[PDB]
Amino acid sequence: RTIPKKLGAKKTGDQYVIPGNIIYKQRGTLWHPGENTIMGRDHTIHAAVAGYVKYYRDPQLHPDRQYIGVVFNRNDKLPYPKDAPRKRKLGLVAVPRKVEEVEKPTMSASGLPLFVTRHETISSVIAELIKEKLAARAEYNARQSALRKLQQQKMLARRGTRVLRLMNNYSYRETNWEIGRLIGDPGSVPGTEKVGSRKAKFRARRRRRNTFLLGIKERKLAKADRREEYR
Amino acid sequence: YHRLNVFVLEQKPGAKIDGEALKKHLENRENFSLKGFREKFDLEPVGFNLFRSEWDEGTAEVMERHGIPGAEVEFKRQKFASLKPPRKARGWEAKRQKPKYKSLWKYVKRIA
Amino acid sequence: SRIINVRLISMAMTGYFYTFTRPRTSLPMSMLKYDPIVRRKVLFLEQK
Amino acid sequence: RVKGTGVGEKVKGHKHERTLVAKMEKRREAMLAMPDLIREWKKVGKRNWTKFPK
Amino acid sequence: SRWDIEYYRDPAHRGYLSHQLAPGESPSLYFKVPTGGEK
RNA sequence: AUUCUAUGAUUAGUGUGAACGAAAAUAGAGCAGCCUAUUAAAAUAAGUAAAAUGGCUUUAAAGCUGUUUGAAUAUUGUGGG
RNA sequence: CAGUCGCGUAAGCGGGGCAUAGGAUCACAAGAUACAAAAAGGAAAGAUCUUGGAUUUUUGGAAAAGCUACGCUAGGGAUAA
Ligand SMILES: [K+]
Ligand SMILES: [K+]
Ligand SMILES: [Mg+2]
Ligand SMILES: [Mg+2]
Ligand SMILES: [Mg+2]
Ligand SMILES: [Mg+2]
Ligand SMILES: [Mg+2]
Ligand SMILES: [Mg+2]
Ligand SMILES: [Mg+2]
Ligand SMILES: [Mg+2]
Ligand SMILES: [Mg+2]
Ligand SMILES: [Mg+2]
Repeated sequence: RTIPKKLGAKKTGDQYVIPGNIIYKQRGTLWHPGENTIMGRDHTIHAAVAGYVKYYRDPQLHPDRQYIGVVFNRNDKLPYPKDAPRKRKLGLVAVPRKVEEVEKPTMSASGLPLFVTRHETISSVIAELIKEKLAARAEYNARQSALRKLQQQKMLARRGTRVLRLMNNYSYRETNWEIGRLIGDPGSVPGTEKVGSRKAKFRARRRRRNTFLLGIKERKLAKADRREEYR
Repeated sequence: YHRLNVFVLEQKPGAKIDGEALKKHLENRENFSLKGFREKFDLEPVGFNLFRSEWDEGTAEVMERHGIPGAEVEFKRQKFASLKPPRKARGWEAKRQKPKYKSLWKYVKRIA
Repeated sequence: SRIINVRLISMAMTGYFYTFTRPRTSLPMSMLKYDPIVRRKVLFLEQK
Repeated sequence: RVKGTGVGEKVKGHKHERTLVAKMEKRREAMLAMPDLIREWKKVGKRNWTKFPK
Repeated sequence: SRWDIEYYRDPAHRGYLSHQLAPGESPSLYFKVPTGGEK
């Protein structure tokens, strides 16, 4: 004696259903999900919208599948023609908007600061063109260093800031969520981002290769001056 | 999010829409239907592009300048409550939860 | 005996942990998980 | 003149309260060193990682 | 007790022991108001 | 001060459970204080308080106890809770 | 829905596995919570949240071998002479 699984149809055709209601429990897709329907992990079909269950076949979608849908109007018939405009319901209620306004207080009912902030302290014409190329690169290299120095000042101030906030029991401590946002704003995990750029690496690889080859030129030329004196 | 569809439709050769009949079509039309509009002027869609737009911080101020009404209106998702009628609770503990079984409240109250 | 239950301790020193199973004849576990105390994804490492 | 709340006495405090300032700092010191620990973990790799708590 | 003394020591509750406090003083007998600044 | 009755209380609490189960306080019955005790007693208490261990009682305290050990001398803060 | 991460041009998808075969409480242990703290300041022992060790395999969860032709009592006669 096992516990019965009770598989099969839980809603017959034209039966009213609201979102989440199970329509068909199955082992595998005996009936595929169709219009306004969801399939769960175990292939159970649920209504996604309020409406009436409809069992149909869509030869345009799949030649040999049978689907279950949900129509907002009991008199509608599926499958809807592919060229007809989608039938959808708003599903929203109108309410007056909020009158929220920035009214952050400074002191609690006991006269104590809500937050106390502490900061820390610690080749004729080509040469002309190449010069324009070098200047542009040198200009950006100066700008990059003129702005990377700026980022190192905002990070230092942020990571060094300490906003102590009033908590229960008249205690003053830093909240854990603010401690998390010290390293950086949410949205990405600091450290996973690649600090370097692939294009910059290629540029460095060439420069190192040039000095190496050019290094042999100077050493080879230097050796020639020593040989001239010998001869 | 709202979908704003930018449609480009070609007019047939030698077919110039009257400058006054085009500004009359939108009169007293609050559900602009591209299908019907296209069929009346015998146009044909050739190009199209898309870009959406949702509520953002700058939405409220943009409505003020142009006087677009509807700023102080927020939409909340419609909630569907269960359609099952209320039923009396069942179980040994659920029955013996009234002052009658005050001597058995050590088995019925404060259950994890 | 073949499988052990390890504890992945947060490296934010917040005291939150995740428990996953792994075979003994394998390497220690190390994952990037969400620490609900600081509400940020940090590095979790096996206890021992 | 009772212990703690008497004249000329100081409340000792519960231990969670005494080790509060030293507890929030351990979390702050660790988060600041979080970006540098993930960079060393993604560079070295999950298999070659040898540093684990004790 | 500590809790009982602290409840009537703050002006938020209008405690009758609030006159024993200074404007910068806190009601709690253990915690203190940290100072804001860079030093 | 003690004793008797009820409430406090199918409570605090204990116990895997089943069950077991206080005290403060309140009300009533009685009321009485003393060592010069209204019938003849203390020069204010040392193998004692207490500790380890084995049991009892019990909520882990207090209380009772066999074995082995073993203190201090008054609010000018000694000793018990 | 809030929080914040991955993948994707985008739409979007993701709260393990194509579906159907792995038991609580108590006790105990490791983290967090800051609730209460038996005169008071602490603490112990409790409380909430997360998690772990179970042929708890009689798997809604006892630490458990037989004989009686000398048998006893209360019953049924599920047919047992
Ligand atoms: K009880
Ligand atoms: K004792
Ligand atoms: Mg009584
Ligand atoms: Mg004496
Ligand atoms: Mg004794
Ligand atoms: Mg004692
Ligand atoms: Mg004693
Ligand atoms: Mg106490
Ligand atoms: Mg006490
Ligand atoms: Mg059973
Ligand atoms: Mg069952
Ligand atoms: Mg029969």
